[PDB]
Amino acid sequence: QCVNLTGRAAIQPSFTNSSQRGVYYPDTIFRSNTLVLSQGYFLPFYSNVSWYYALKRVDNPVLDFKDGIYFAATEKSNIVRGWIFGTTLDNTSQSLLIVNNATNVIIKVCNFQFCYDPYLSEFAVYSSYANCTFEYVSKSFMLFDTLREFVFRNVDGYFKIYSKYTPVNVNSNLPIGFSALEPLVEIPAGINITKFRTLLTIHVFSAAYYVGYLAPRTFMLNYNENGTITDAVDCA
Amino acid sequence: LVKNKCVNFNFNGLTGTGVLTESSKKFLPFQQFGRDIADTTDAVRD
Amino acid sequence: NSNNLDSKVGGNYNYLYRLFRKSNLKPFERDISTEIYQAGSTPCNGVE
Ligand SMILES: *[C@@H]1O[C@H](CO)[C@@H](O[C@@H]2O[C@H](CO)[C@@H](O)[C@H](O)[C@H]2NC(C)=O)[C@H](O)[C@H]1NC(C)=O
Ligand SMILES: *[C@@H]1O[C@H](CO)[C@@H](O[C@@H]2O[C@H](CO)[C@@H](O)[C@H](O)[C@H]2NC(C)=O)[C@H](O)[C@H]1NC(C)=O
Ligand SMILES: *[C@@H]1O[C@H](CO)[C@@H](O)[C@H](O)[C@H]1NC(C)=O
Ligand SMILES: *[C@@H]1O[C@H](CO)[C@@H](O)[C@H](O)[C@H]1NC(C)=O
Ligand SMILES: *[C@@H]1O[C@H](CO)[C@@H](O)[C@H](O)[C@H]1NC(C)=O
Ligand SMILES: *[C@@H]1O[C@H](CO)[C@@H](O)[C@H](O)[C@H]1NC(C)=O
Ligand SMILES: *[C@@H]1O[C@H](CO)[C@@H](O)[C@H](O)[C@H]1NC(C)=O
Ligand SMILES: *[C@@H]1O[C@H](CO)[C@@H](O)[C@H](O)[C@H]1NC(C)=O
Repeated sequence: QCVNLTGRAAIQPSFTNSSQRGVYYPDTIFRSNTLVLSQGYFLPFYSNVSWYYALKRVDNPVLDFKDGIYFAATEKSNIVRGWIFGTTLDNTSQSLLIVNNATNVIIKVCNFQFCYDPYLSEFAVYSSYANCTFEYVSKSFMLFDTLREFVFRNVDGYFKIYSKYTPVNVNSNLPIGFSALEPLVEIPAGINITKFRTLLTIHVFSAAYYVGYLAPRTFMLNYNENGTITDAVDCA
Repeated sequence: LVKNKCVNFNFNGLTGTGVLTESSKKFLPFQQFGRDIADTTDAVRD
Repeated sequence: NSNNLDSKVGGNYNYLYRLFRKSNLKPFERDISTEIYQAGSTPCNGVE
């Protein structure tokens, strides 16, 4: 069943920047004491990022998955639960659903008839679904404040997710610093993805989520004795 | 595993000639091979 | 070749393929929709 949350405030994004955030491992090879130059799709340094709040105001708007998304979430109560990716977001096309319950994550690639306003509570997201090509069950991605960072990339029929989790202080703002995300999953989906919405639990407990867009750039990356990335330079 | 001699090792489909000694390097769960400055393999999980 | 298993005397019509699409597929991508392709102007609205 679907219901429309009447009584919210209009969605208005604030703005900040992603100072030296969102750098992921590009290879599965152990290098130490080396500096390498790499090409690819990266989140530009000091780039404009959008800010959304979930405090009687719920922000679940349709955004454009252009080339890859950097999604950061500051949360103490685990309000954010999952995402949906697709194009039409109707039953005329195939969509990807990633939802985290208390224990595990559930990934599904089917034809869903999403409701006009998706939110968890029950599971008031889709009226019905059919033709499920792919099903997955793993361990929860989301097992005072805690910063969770993800990178969603859609390449060559594979949905790739890189993640990192760090406990930060009560200053909900996106901390200024350096982060090095680590590979997490590769889902063989084989679909066309141009839009996505976020799934927010409503009881509303405070949470915040920031969105950034990947662009094609060259990066200089550094490796230490122990084999982990510790610094990077944006050449442009 | 004939050790400390000039042999052909063929570890997991990777072939070559060399000598094997223990190492203290620690690998992340998604890594098995390691390459040095000259890009040749030096560390192999056994 | 599988002309022994996939051929029936009356004919086998259970295998299908896509003939019309707006644009080329990308590598390892799948398309199982069944909308109505519109050759020209004057939209279809499912009339076929
Ligand atoms: C997607 O699912 C629908 C419904 O599950 C499938 O339609 C059914 O297909 C079977 C086998 O051809 C028929 O016996 C049923 O009568 C169909 N039902 C309806 C309501 O049409 C459809 O074939 C599936 N598509 C794909 C590509 O698997
Ligand atoms: C992925 O989906 C988008 C949107 O459905 C497709 O873009 C459309 O492409 C056709 C073909 O030229 C255009 O006529 C439409 O105007 C495009 N839509 C938009 C919103 O711009 C895109 O082609 C799909 N990708 C693939 C590989 O098929
Ligand atoms: C929510 O509102 C839309 C129109 O904005 C309407 O089409 C839809 O049916 C509503 N959802 C309900 C009544 O569950
Ligand atoms: C990025 O934001 C910080 C505040 O968080 C600001 O001090 C800094 O000047 C900004 N950088 C740019 C390039 O705008
Ligand atoms: C980010 O983009 C918005 C909208 O284009 C703009 O108002 C804002 O000033 C931008 N932020 C920076 C730091 O330029
Ligand atoms: C698919 O969506 C249409 C509305 O666009 C609806 O009428 C139809 O019943 C849906 N089909 C299924 C199987 O839910
Ligand atoms: C959560 O998801 C898992 C899927 O592994 C399922 O077994 C379980 O029943 C779900 N609910 C709870 C409360 O764990
Ligand atoms: C590598 O890890 C060890 C602990 O296992 C630590 O003592 C050492 O400082 C680390 N290397 C660097 C460069 O920090």
